[PDB]
Amino acid sequence: QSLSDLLFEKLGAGQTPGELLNPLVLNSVLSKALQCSLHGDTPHASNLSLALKYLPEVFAPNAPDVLSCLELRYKVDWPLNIVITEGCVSKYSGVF
Amino acid sequence: LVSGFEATINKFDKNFSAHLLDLLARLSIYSGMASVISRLDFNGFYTERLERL
Amino acid sequence: REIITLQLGQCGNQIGFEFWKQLCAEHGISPEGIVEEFATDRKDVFFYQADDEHYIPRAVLLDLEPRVIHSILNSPYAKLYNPENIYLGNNWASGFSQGEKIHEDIFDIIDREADGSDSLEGFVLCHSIAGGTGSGLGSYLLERLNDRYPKKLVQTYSVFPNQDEDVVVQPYNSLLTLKRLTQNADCVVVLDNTALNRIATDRLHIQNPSFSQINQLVSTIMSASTTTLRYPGYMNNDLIGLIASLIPTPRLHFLMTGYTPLTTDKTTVLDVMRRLLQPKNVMVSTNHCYIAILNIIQGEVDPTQVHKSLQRIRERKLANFIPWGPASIQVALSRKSPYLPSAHRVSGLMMANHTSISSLFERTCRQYDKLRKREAFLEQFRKEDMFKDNFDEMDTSREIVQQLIDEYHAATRPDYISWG
Amino acid sequence: REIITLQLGQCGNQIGFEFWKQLCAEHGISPEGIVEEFATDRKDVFFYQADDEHYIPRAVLLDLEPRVIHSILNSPYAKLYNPENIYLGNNWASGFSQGEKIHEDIFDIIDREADGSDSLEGFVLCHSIAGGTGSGLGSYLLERLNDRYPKKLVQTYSVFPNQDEDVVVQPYNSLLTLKRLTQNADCVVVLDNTALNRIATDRLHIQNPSFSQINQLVSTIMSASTTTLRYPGYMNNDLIGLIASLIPTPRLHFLMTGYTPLTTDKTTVLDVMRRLLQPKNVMVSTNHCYIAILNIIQGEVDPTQVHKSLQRIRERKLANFIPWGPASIQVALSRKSPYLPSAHRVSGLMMANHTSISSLFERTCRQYDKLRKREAFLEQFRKEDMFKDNFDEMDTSREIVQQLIDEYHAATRPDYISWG
Ligand SMILES: Nc1nc2c(ncn2[C@@H]2O[C@H](COP(=O)(O)OP(=O)(O)O)[C@@H](O)[C@H]2O)c(=O)[nH]1
Ligand SMILES: Nc1nc2c(ncn2[C@@H]2O[C@H](COP(=O)(O)OP(=O)(O)O)[C@@H](O)[C@H]2O)c(=O)[nH]1
Repeated sequence: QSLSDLLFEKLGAGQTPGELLNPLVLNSVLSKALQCSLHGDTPHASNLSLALKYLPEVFAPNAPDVLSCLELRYKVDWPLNIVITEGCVSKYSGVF
Repeated sequence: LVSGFEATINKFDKNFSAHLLDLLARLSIYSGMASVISRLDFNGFYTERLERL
Repeated sequence: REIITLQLGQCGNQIGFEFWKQLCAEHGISPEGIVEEFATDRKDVFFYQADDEHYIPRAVLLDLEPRVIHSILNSPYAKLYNPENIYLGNNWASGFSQGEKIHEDIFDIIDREADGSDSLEGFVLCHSIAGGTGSGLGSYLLERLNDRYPKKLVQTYSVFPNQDEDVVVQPYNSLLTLKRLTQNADCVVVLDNTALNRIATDRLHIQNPSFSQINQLVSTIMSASTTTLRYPGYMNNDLIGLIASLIPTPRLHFLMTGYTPLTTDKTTVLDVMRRLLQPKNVMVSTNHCYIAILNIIQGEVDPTQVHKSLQRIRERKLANFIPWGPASIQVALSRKSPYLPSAHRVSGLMMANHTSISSLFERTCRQYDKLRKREAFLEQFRKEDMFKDNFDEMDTSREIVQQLIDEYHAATRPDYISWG
Repeated sequence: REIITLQLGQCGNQIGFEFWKQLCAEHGISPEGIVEEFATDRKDVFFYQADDEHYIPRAVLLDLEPRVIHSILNSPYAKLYNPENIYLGNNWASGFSQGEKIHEDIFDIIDREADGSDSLEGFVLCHSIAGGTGSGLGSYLLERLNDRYPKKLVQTYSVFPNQDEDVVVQPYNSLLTLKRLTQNADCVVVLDNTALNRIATDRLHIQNPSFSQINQLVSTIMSASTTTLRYPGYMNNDLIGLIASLIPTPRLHFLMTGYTPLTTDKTTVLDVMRRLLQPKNVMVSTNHCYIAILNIIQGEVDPTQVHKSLQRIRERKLANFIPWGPASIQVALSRKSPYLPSAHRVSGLMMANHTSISSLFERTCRQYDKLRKREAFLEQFRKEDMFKDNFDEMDTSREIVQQLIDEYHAATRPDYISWG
């Protein structure tokens, strides 16, 4: 609810020309979201990254972000790199 | 003290600020590591003066 | 350089007696000043070194119409403090006049210690505001010290007195003390009798013997405010180096206090910081905001946790500076001492420049303004009238403190760049 | 945001005392307020976090001329609830007037907690309707809260009183409370003394000590209604999301209660869901129909059973409803706690908007209408007459509650699209 919440205020409010895509704001909100979750702070929380793929020219009317390409990226260790394939985490992104 | 001191101070104040904003900007490009910029303006004083490009 | 503490007045002599006793047990010192057999600290600043390890602190004890000072002498620690330097009204004017006749012998006692030390960096006064004898004598001695040591700096552990408002002239005495304190004191650390009395009611049931128990509360703050100097560290290893951050403009030199475990009798750094910003841990009683905050922690603190703790505090925003400058919460860390209990393994204190303290100054100025119109207590005692026939130092004090009251609120405004 | 519970009145103070005690054992808490050593749940909303893990509930306890009130203070849990915020007739008017003189100090106690919390989302009142002191004081405090704190959402755990009909003015007091409740409550959860007394007679032989035993029944419902908030979940984590589905139109904000285990002291979901739709498990005493239904089940439920279960209750149609609102029953699931017993590990509760509760409102309106004509108990006590000489708030209340009685039956009709 929180990672989505901060972003939503900004996305709807303005900064619509990818001013919400400042790498700094993105990282700031992510760390803020992870810290404020309260489920916990763990070695597991590491490898969490906030990122983007397709670059928006500007956000549209209703600020839909109907396909906003904000990709959460998860690093994987060498042994489990074999267990978790890049295509596999490619699917995980879709539900997000 | 009212004028001559101020005249020396303003040029140094501008030069220090110029040497300070260029530094924080050239440190902001990099990607603990970012705890450097976050701590320097813990209040939000000079939160942003000139957005680069 | 070594620090010389000019503890004066019965109330001031009570908190210096205890502060030195607190550093007796905390440091490796016995009641006879002998190095303890059971015993890594920088004892050079606070304690003079005798050849037989007699750690006699450089305390200057001034007794005017002595009564409490007779009791300080009948103590097991009488030998511990032996620089052999103690020298023999409830009105500010009554105290100031008594000090003027004995000024040269009390001032030679200051000289002796200054000559004896390798060096002297600051004069720390256990001052009592509206302290009867303590105020007036303390203001006068405050004025002489700066002229003689223009390069040197003076701090004041002012126990600003708030007892819910006995002294009928208390506002007049306090009014005069601040005028001297605003122009003739490099730093001041403010404490409040009511604020501590409220904390005493909170942490304990003690109400009637408020002065005896609160002495311990003033002491814990006092020992703590110096622990970064008394124990070596990477940073804040000089008084002056520490003083600069806490006082950004000369006029606003009054500092608020707080202790994370008021009930000190594990905890992560993220926790001890948040607890402190809360107002129950504070010991002091239009938008308002801090000018710059600092904190020192002494216990089992993880080093990497502190830089994460600073980030968490920034997000919590429990307090926001919003000043004209880059003032930031400053994290500092120290070692808790061995020998004495390690309870509350992590335990902290904060010293901060806050515009709220202006309100406490205005309340005594309010009592005084009301009292001035009535002229109910002009004293008109011949000492009071003969010393002050014009009674215009009170008005000079009123404009100077009003300038201070004004300056503070100007600090709150967006333009302290312009004159305040 | 953290929830602040304004428990008020002797009856209301009794069910808040128990509700907090129920979450003491259920959560990892101790009578001192510190966490137990043996102790993954969200304690942030209901419990304030002290520095040394003293999780103190944010309870606001209001008392009036206290005598049996002191009994809460002489308890092992006196330390557990220490926000140190407790401040000192059987008529609704008598309670409302007493509240007005002390409104600012009780309101500052509300402020303190609001300032202390990171945030405040809602005010949950353990209200007693026709509660002597509890009603009147509770209506007045209900009116002040919305004006000051419009952003927050209020709930009322109203223990609507039905004892087979001692208070001779009981209908008059209740009549006035509802006009305020309808007007100044964002939500209300209704309970009935007779409905629970009938349950007590059913599950147990207890008849004469109905109030002491029924306290446990009200508690099990109260702890249960917030268990989704108290424990982590993928949905409805916020109080607001939960509230929206249960109340579809603002006027109809009264919620019926039920527990699948009338006696909780394996079972498939298809079974636990069916029990909520039997009237023996309901705890409340022209076509009639529910407006929307919701259920929360507890424990390691088998999930596949629910698809079968949800489609299963549908064929059973045990719950008959066709309101203006769509009204699909909503299925929620939560974790039974890891401290309390696993006997009857699966146990459910249901909260629903039902037009039958209109009948309970009309019965007190019937007693009042009969009583109003007789004017048998106008009190005419000078407090009652001087506070209300016109006696027209009772008539203002009568039209507002009649609008409510009318609105409900309009809900039953096919056209609530038109004004109700
Ligand atoms: N903090 C603290 N203040 C004290 C104590 N005893 C007296 N005072 C303060 O001292 C002030 C009066 O000074 P007083 O004792 O009359 O000095 P005297 O003229 O030497 O007796 C009052 O404002 C008190 O608040 C104490 O034990 N602790
Ligand atoms: N559920 C429940 N209701 C109670 C209990 N004790 C009293 N009541 C209710 O409280 C109402 C009367 O409030 P009262 O006790 O007179 O409040 P007082 O004026 O503070 O004494 C009645 O309608 C009772 O149904 C109890 O233990 N449990």
